[PDB]
This record gives sequence, structure tokens and C-alpha cells, in this order.
Amino acid sequence: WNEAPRALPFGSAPPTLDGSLVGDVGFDPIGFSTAPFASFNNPIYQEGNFMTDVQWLREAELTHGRIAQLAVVGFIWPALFGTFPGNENFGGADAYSYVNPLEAINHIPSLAIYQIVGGMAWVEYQRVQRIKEQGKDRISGDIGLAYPGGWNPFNINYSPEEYAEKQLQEIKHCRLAMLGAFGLFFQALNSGEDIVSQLSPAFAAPEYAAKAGYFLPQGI
Amino acid sequence: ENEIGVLPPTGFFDPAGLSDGISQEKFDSYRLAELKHGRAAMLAVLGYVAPETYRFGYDLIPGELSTNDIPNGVAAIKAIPFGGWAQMIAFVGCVETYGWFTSPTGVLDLPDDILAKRQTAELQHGRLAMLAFLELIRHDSQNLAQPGFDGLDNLITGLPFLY
Amino acid sequence: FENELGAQPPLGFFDPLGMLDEAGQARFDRLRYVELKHGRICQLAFLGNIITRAGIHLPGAISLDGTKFSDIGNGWAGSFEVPKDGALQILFFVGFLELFVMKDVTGEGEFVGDFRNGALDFGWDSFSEETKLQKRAIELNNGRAAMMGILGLMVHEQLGGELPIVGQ
Ligand code: CLA
Ligand code: CLA
Ligand code: CLA
Ligand code: CLA
Ligand SMILES: CC(=O)O[C@H]1CC(C)(C)C(=C=C/C(C)=C/C=C/C(C)=C/C=C/C=C(C)/C=C/C=C(\C)C(=O)C[C@@]23O[C@]2(C)C[C@@H](O)CC3(C)C)[C@](C)(O)C1
Repeated sequence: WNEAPRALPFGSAPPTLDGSLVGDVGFDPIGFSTAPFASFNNPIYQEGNFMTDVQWLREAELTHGRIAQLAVVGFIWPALFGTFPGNENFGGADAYSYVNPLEAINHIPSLAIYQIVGGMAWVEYQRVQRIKEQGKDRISGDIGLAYPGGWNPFNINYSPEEYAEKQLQEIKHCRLAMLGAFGLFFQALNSGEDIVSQLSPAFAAPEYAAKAGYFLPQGI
Repeated sequence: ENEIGVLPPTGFFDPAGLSDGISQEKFDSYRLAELKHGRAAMLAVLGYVAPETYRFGYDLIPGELSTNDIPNGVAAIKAIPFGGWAQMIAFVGCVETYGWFTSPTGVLDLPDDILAKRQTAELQHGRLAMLAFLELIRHDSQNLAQPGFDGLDNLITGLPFLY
Repeated sequence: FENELGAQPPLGFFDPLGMLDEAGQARFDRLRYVELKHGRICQLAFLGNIITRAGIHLPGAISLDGTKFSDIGNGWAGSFEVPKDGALQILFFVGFLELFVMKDVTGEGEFVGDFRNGALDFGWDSFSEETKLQKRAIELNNGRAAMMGILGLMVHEQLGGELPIVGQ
């Protein structure tokens, strides 16, 4: 085990880390990288075709981070940018008027829930197919979004160094958004309010403390 | 005589000589028993605090008996029917006897010194948790038998920010 | 077994329980036959259930002693009003079909379940080679679907609730 890596300078890291994957600083005090985490009971497994446990963990981390990145904006946007102009002739009975994110879950018709579930299941199936076909050679991520070779409606082109820095930015924002989504959800649950109604009051004053006003006559 | 689990706070702690001569097999069985009681105590200590703030809404006896209503502590064993206890004991026995719901990917591939230190720390944490569970049980039973005795109120005398 | 029909893109081959592993050929054929039979049964069951729940009911569906067709409900609970001997005749007919033409009586074995009774072909040589595989795969796929879903139609009927599209 290597000693004194970047982050945890007074600890140690397993040798499986190495370099390779972007964003590797050496943070691994427990383990989880020295075990068969992608081969034991994998139903899709394929000897001489799968990747390395660390790449499987990177895929899981990327999935969680992408979901959290979407969730942070999902929490923030309706509070201060207003609700969707919907509920017009929809018969929702102010179903969109709620802003408390944990309250709108019990007022949205099941159509949207099942549409979202099905769409993400389709995307996951595409990811599974790509993972199965790219064998022990997965550029990781896959799902063929806007990079040349797959779908690219805007025709995004980048130099390899641009791709590397974009990957680093993506992973950093993913970790930060995981933390932020956790914090936002638990703050909303604990305070029973959204973020805007929780931060707005602590900006000017409480009413019981501010002075009455200015009542001195002028001109005397 | 000298194996894992010997650290300097003290050093050997065998006053009454419960081992003395014994044998390798008996010592190994004793170590296994100590590790098992220790892990059970740690799980008990962790589980004695969680229900105070969180509660899963499942209806042990569909139609009624909903977790949300059963008491916490040593009073749950009276509320929970015998069928649930039998089912969960059979389930944990299936886990223990067979390899079901167990994965060998948790054995890890740690070096020797790291493994030894981690084992010693595991045993120390478990030894602490044993007495923790003892104190929890004694306080709960004393309070339930006679309310007001040991005037410290509420379950979990520490961590007062829960209430 | 790794290239046979039923192993396609959304999962390629898929044997999580791993019951196949080592085998000859009788097991594969028996599993294919039971899968196809469950298929056919489940599509017919689901189509009947959906056409009954739609609201289109036969006029001559009336039974003994009048028992007008509008009285018949839907589901397992709603089925407990049809004559016992009528369903006895129905089960006689189905067990008969189990002991009837639904069998390789002719002796022709193109694939497991290709009885055809050598007399009622609607056009079988017309299709090209890939068309046969496509049709068999779509029949099997259009099956696995029916099978599971109907269990839900059966599970949801007794569980109670308000599923989408279908009213309940
Ligand atoms: C009396 C009429 C009759 C007769 C003689 C047959 C005869 C036959 N059927 Mg059959 N069938 C019938 C009516 C009949 N069917 C009806 C009305 C249906 C429903 C549409 C079916 C559906 C059916 C299927 C789906 C299959 C057969 C099969 C078979 C063959 C083997 C059956 C076997 O091994 O015994 C049966 C012996 C058993 C021990 C029964 C097994 C029961 C399964 C394993 C579980 C059942 C669970 C139960 C429904 C739910 C329990 C309650 C719940 C609360 C838990 C045989 C030719 C099989 C076949 O062709 O393969 C050779 C086959 O796969 N049948
Ligand atoms: C369940 C089966 C199923 C499947 C496999 C699909 C599959 C598909 N649908 Mg679809 N759909 C379904 C059911 C299904 N649908 C139902 C029931 C409806 C309503 C009647 C619709 C309505 C619908 C419309 C209107 C459209 C599709 C479209 C599509 C295609 C693109 C999906 C897409 O880009 O969205 C991907 C969407 C996402 C990835 C959003 C996910 C956002 C985050 C991750 C949500 C996280 C959810 C969270 C984890 C779950 C917990 C929260 C929960 C408590 C609420 C794809 C083939 C589109 C298309 O082009 O096809 C014609 C399209 O326009 N569907
Ligand atoms: C000595 C251990 C022990 C015992 C006897 C009980 C007993 C009880 N618990 Mg409890 N609990 C425990 C530990 C224990 N718990 C721990 C450690 C936690 C923290 C997670 C909890 C959290 C908890 C909650 C939140 C609730 C209960 C409740 C209950 C009561 C109803 C039965 C039930 O649902 O149990 C549930 C028991 C558990 C969930 C413990 C399972 C622990 C195992 C070892 C986890 C195994 C691994 C897991 C499957 C994931 C594998 C991933 C891998 C990485 C390990 C019952 C009196 C319910 C109640 O009404 O209480 C008043 C209730 O709502 N418990
Ligand atoms: C599909 C599987 C299945 C089914 C059908 C059931 C069915 C049932 N469970 Mg259940 N359960 C299961 C899996 C299942 N369980 C699993 C996997 C777990 C996790 C361990 C549990 C945990 C569980 C709990 C914690 C409780 C139930 C209860 C119940 C009963 C609901 C209330 C009732 O009818 O009281 C009627 C009850 C009876 C007539 C007495 C039944 C006695 C049981 C069946 C004997 C079990 C013996 C055991 C398995 C093996 C022998 C002992 C072993 C040490 C050798 C019902 C019989 C509740 C219950 O029993 O309340 C009374 C309850 O509290 N279950
Ligand atoms: C790879 C995979 O798949 O999983 C892997 C994951 C991982 C992690 C690698 C693995 C592991 C190891 C595990 C399971 C590690 C978990 C360890 C754990 C959870 C150890 C608890 C200690 C609790 C203590 C010491 C409590 C003391 C409690 C004390 C000292 C008290 O005083 C209690 C107290 O009540 C009193 C008495 C009075 C009250 O008023 C106040 C309080 C409440 C304070 C496995 C097994 O390899 C499986």
C-alpha cells in the first residue's frame, strides 16, 4: 500500500488506484477497490469482456452524481423562478401551486411519474446494451450523447485536452452536487419549508426588533 | 497466550485464569464467541437509538399492528407477536447456516499489519458495545418497572437534543 | 444455447438463475414448449379481459334462465355468477383441446410447437428465412409481455387501487 497520497497525507491508499481515471487524488481509506465488485453475481457478466472493479465503481459514482446534479436544480428552480404555467384547463386544483418539494409529490398525476420512470428505464437499457457491447474497452459513460461518433445535434468538437478538462469538471461538479442535493433535501425535511422561504427571512430583520420609525418633526 | 486483541491500555487481563492451559480449538471457539457477542452488541446499540427519530411505516400484522405504534426498548417484545419473532429468527438462521444473503467480497485483500490492527479495533469497539447494551437494558428495565425511579427521564439519557 | 432465439439486444442472453448450465436438448425443448404455451394462454386471457373491461358484451352471451349479458361483471370476483355446469363444459372443452388437434399428430417438427396438423396452412413457404425467425421472436416477445402483465391484472384486481388508463 502506497503511503502519503494527495488527500489523507497522513494515511495510505491501496495500489489499485494508480492514475488512469480522471479525478483520482488517492482518497480510499477503507477499500472497496480491492474486491470483485463487478464479477461475483453479475447476471450480464462476460469473462474476457468486462472492465475493472474501479471502472464499475466509477460508473456507479457517475450515475449517482448525474442524478444529484439534476436534483439540485430541480429543488432550486420552482422556488424562485415560479411554477410551470400549467394547471390551465388541466383540472389540477392548484396542484402546481405547492412549492414545498416534499408536498408536490402527493399532488402530481401518475402520468408524469410513469412517463419519467419509463424514459429513464429506456436510457438505462441503452446504457446496458452499450456496456455489454463495448467489452473490456469502455470509454466509460457511453449512452452516446453529443460527442462525435454518436448523436451530436450541435456538433460539439473538442481537443483531447479539452475532453480531459471537461471530464475533470464533470466529476468535480458531480461530487459537489451529491453533497448539495443531500443537504437541500434534509434541510427541507427538517424545516418543513423550501430554501427560499428559509433564507429570505434572515435578510432584513425580525419585526419585533426593528425600530418604530422616524417621527421627529422637521422645521421646528 | 499471545494473539490478536492484546493492546496496552492494560495488557493481558486474565485474573481468574479462565483459559490457563486449554487448547487451540477451545481458544479459537472462545474467540469466535467473543467476536459474535461483540458484533451483536454493536448492532443492538445502533438499533436501540434509530427508532427514536425515524420509523418505517410497515404493518407487521396487515390491517393493524403498524410499527408507528409499537413501543421502543424492552416493551416491543410484548407487543410483537410470536410469529414475527419466529420468522426473523428462522431468517437469520438461514443467513448463518447457509451462504444465503452473504458475499465473500467483504473479506477484502488487506495486508497483514492493517488486518491485525483493524481486527484489534473491531474487538475493542465490540467490547465497549457490550457494556453499552448492558447499561441500556438496565436503565430501560428499571424505569419501566417503576416510573420515576432513577429520575433521569426519557430513553437514552445522553443525546438530549433528540427530544 | 447462447445463439438460439430469445437472446436479443435488450439483454442478449439472460440466465440469472443459471438453471441451464449443463444440459442436453430435452430440457431446452420442454422449457421452450412451456414458455410458448404460457404465452398463447396469456395473450388470449389478456385480450379477453381487455375486451370485456372495454364494455362490449355479446347479446347472445345470455345464459340459462335468461341471465342477461349485462349482469356479467369482470374479474375473478365478478366471475362468481356464471353457471357451474357451463364452466364445466368449458373446462371439458379446454381439456379436450389439450387431448385434441393441439398436438403433433401429423409428425412434423419444424420447431417446438409447430403442429400445424398438416391441413390448415395459411401460407408458410411464402415467407423468407429471416421472416420466420422474426415472426417466432415477435410471438415469443409478444408473449413474455402478456404472461407477466396478466399476473398484475390478476394481482391488482385483488390488491385494490386505481391503475392508470384502465379505470378500476
Ligand atoms: C382438465 C383439463 C386439462 C387437462 C387434462 C390438461 C392437461 C395438460 N396440461 Mg393443461 N391447462 C388447462 C386444462 C387442462 N390441461 C387449463 C384450463 C389451463 C389454463 C388455461 C391449462 C394450462 C396449462 C399450462 C400453462 C400448461 C399445461 C400443461 C399440461 C400438460 C401437463 C400438465 C401436468 O403436468 O399436470 C399438472 C401438474 C401439476 C402438479 C400442476 C402444476 C401447477 C403449477 C406448477 C403451479 C400452479 C400454481 C397455482 C395455479 C396457484 C396456487 C394458488 C396460489 C394462492 C399460490 C397436460 C397435457 C403443461 C404442458 O403442456 O407442458 C407439458 C403447461 O405448461 N396446462
Ligand atoms: C414503462 C415503459 C416505458 C418505456 C420503456 C418508455 C420509453 C420511452 N418513452 Mg415513454 N411513456 C410511458 C412509458 C414508457 N416509455 C408512459 C406510461 C407514458 C405516459 C402515457 C409515456 C409517455 C411518453 C412521451 C410523451 C414520450 C415518451 C418517450 C419515450 C422514449 C424516450 C424517453 C426519453 O427520452 O425520456 C428520458 C427521460 C428521462 C431520463 C428523465 C429522467 C429524469 C430524472 C433522472 C428522474 C429521476 C426519477 C427518480 C430516480 C425516481 C424517483 C422519483 C419518483 C418518486 C417520482 C423512450 C423510447 C418520448 C419519445 O420520443 O418517444 C416517442 C416522448 O416524447 N414516452
Ligand atoms: C439487535 C438488533 C436489532 C433488533 C433486535 C431490532 C428489532 C426491531 N427493530 Mg430495529 N434496527 C436495528 C437493529 C435491531 N432492531 C438497527 C441496527 C437499525 C438501524 C438501521 C434499526 C432500525 C430500525 C427502524 C428504523 C425500525 C426498527 C424496528 C424494529 C422492531 C420491528 C422489527 C423490525 O422491523 O426490525 C428491523 C430490523 C432491522 C432493520 C435491522 C437489520 C440489520 C441487518 C443486520 C442489516 C443487514 C444488511 C442489510 C440488509 C443491507 C446489506 C448491505 C451490506 C452492505 C451489508 C423490532 C423490535 C421498527 C419499529 O417499529 O421499532 C419500534 C422500525 O421502524 N429498527
Ligand atoms: C412470501 C413469503 C411470506 C409470507 C406469505 C408471510 C406471511 C406472513 N408473515 Mg412474514 N416474513 C417473510 C415472508 C413471508 N411471510 C420474510 C421473508 C420475513 C423476514 C424475516 C417475514 C417477517 C415477518 C414478521 C416480522 C412478521 C410476519 C408476519 C406474517 C403473517 C402476517 C400476519 C398473520 O397472518 O398472522 C397469522 C400468523 C400465524 C398464524 C402464525 C404463523 C407462524 C409462522 C408462519 C411460523 C414460522 C416458522 C419458521 C419460519 C420456521 C420454524 C422456526 C425456526 C426457528 C426453525 C403472515 C402469516 C407477522 C406475524 O406472524 O404476525 C402474527 C409478523 O409479525 N412476517
Ligand atoms: C464490502 C461489503 O459488501 O460490505 C462491507 C462493508 C465494510 C464496512 C467494509 C464491512 C465492515 C465492517 C463493519 C460492519 C463495520 C461497522 C462497525 C460498527 C457499526 C461498529 C459500531 C460500534 C458502536 C459502538 C462502539 C457504540 C458504542 C456505544 C456506546 C459507547 C454508548 O455509550 C451507547 C450509549 O447508550 C449509552 C450506553 C447511554 C446513552 O444515553 C448514550 C449512548 C447512546 C451513547 C464488511 C463487514 O466487510 C462488509
